[PDB]
Amino acid sequence: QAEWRSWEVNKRLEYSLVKGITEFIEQDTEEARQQATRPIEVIEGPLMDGMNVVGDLFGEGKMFLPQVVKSARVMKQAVAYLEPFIEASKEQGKTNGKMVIATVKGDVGDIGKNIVGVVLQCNNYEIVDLGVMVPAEKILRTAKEVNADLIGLSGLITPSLDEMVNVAKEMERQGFTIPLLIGGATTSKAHTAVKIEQNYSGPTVYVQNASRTVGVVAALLSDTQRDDFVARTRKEYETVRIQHGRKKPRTPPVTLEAARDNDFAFDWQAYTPPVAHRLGVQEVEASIETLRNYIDWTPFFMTWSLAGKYPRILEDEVVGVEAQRLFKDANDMLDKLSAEKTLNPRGVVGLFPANRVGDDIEIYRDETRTHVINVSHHLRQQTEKTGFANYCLADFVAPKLSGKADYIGAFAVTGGLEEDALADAFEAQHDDYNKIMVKALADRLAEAFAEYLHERVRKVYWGYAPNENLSNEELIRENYQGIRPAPGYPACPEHTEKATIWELLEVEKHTGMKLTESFAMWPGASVSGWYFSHPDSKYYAVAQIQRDQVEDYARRKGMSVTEVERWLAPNLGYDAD
Ligand code: B12
Repeated sequence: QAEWRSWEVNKRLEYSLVKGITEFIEQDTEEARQQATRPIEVIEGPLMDGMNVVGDLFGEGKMFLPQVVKSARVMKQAVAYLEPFIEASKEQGKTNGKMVIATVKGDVGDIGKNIVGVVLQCNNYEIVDLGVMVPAEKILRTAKEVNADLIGLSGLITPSLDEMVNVAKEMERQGFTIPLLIGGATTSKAHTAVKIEQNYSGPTVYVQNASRTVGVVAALLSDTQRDDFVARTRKEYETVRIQHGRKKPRTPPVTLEAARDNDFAFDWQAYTPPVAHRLGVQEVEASIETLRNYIDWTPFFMTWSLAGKYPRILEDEVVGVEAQRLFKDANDMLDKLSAEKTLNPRGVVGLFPANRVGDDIEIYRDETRTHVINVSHHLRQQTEKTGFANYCLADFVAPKLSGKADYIGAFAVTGGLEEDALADAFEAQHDDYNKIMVKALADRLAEAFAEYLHERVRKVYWGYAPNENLSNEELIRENYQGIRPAPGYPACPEHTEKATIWELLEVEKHTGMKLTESFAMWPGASVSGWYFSHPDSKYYAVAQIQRDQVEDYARRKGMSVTEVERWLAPNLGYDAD
């Protein structure tokens, strides 16, 4: 009764490590301890060798992320046993290097940084994760104290880009010398070479994914390829730098007043917006069982680095089988979470009477539309357009002057407040696998709540599409009437606008959701936005706007021209200043 459970205790570890088995991992690492001269030996011995096998099958394309991080669980759960033994010992082993990783200040994204983290650990590297929303002061202070070999920053939203710039400028002022690694959603080879590097004398390198990271950190910590690398990189960032400064034959921008004039052309007198069936703010609720169906799995696989749209991905050649397994692993947790009620999604919805006024939407106390209680600000496209209107989300709402009764909604949902706790429980058991899963699922559940809610709105709450019966795939295709733009996307860049959503719906109190200094939401698995009904509305990108609109927007927002320039950095069609 065994078979594999009968080879050399070292052939067992190295094996269980690859296959990712954890039910003999305790006694297998123990027996290999008593049989070793000193604790640390089991590390560079069976464990080390085993991991290499993973890195190998990884490159050939046999193993994928899911397994790698699943093997990491073994690697870690093993060491976790060798803590006292490896500690109460003499020389306690070496590493390929130590790195301080952190999600920049004001940002809450971390799954990606987690992936990059574990991967680097599966390559015998020390990683001190400083978590999220970490000030550059802490990052550096820590890099100093722990004497890290390099610093790595991660970001998801726009505010983050500037924050990384800060850290660069800081490391430069504090006379740092180690290389600065930058990554995450918003980070791009472009921005990392036109708005960051020129701030730090040390080597600043951008990296697209966890995989390539090991490559970069390799040379960067190599007494050989280091110079050659940085040199090629510096000269490489210079090229992309001048290329993003050739000012190609673009279309001449237009004045703010010129744009507004070419606003959405629509006969409002002949049109009568659908009246809101249920005005006011309500707290909505849906179980995991209710939202699963509304989950869009394609993104989920992307989080585990398995390309291919779902479900076509399941029958894929190269990564089909693993995709199948991950999905199954995923759903089993959802079944658990749904049963035990350990993760409960929450949300608040609200419909209000409104009307358009310029590039803004006026929210009123009641239907008498005599008292403005809030104002949704929006920007407008400022490129010379012909035959097409200079799009603005506000245009899709009947203007005060048209005397037409129009409306606007707002929402805020989450996969559950417990997201953070559930993950911590895993970190505690050195289970990064399930830790990454719960967060990935929390997110899939948040977005699902979003889809579900928007439906319940069109159908019930706002009730303009009662006879709507679209399929999950059609929902993914957005094949319904009306949009639900969310502050952050190109349709509405201004992030600080989520404040108005919090104020209006009283998010904090109905869901427990909050906003941070950088206007980030917590829990991370969170979605908030508006609800337009107009059948001609779309997610038109604001694009590059000019100085005149910034000043004007600044006046309506009651913010400093400098402030809005920070928040709308990515859309500054003029000299960023
Ligand atoms: C999952 C996701 C979410 C989640 C939560 C994320 C979280 N908080 O963990 C949900 C659905 C809940 C969500 C919400 C929001 N989202 Co969102 N989201 C995504 C999405 C669909 C997928 C990509 C993804 O995030 N990948 C998994 C991650 C975390 O991996 P990664 O970051 O890409 O990491 C890889 C590398 O970059 C690298 N890496 C990571 N860090 C580091 C560090 C170092 C040092 C190194 C070398 C490498 C490295 O390794 C990874 C490879 O393994 C994208 C679309 C897209 N395709 O870009 C938008 C996107 C990132 N989201 C966006 C925005 C607009 C929002 C919201 C503001 C919307 C709202 N509701 O109001 C909020 C976020 C605020 C909040 N919650 O606090 C934008 C950002 C635009 C911007 N503003 O600059 C995007 C690009 C969408 C768009 N088209 O505009 N989102």
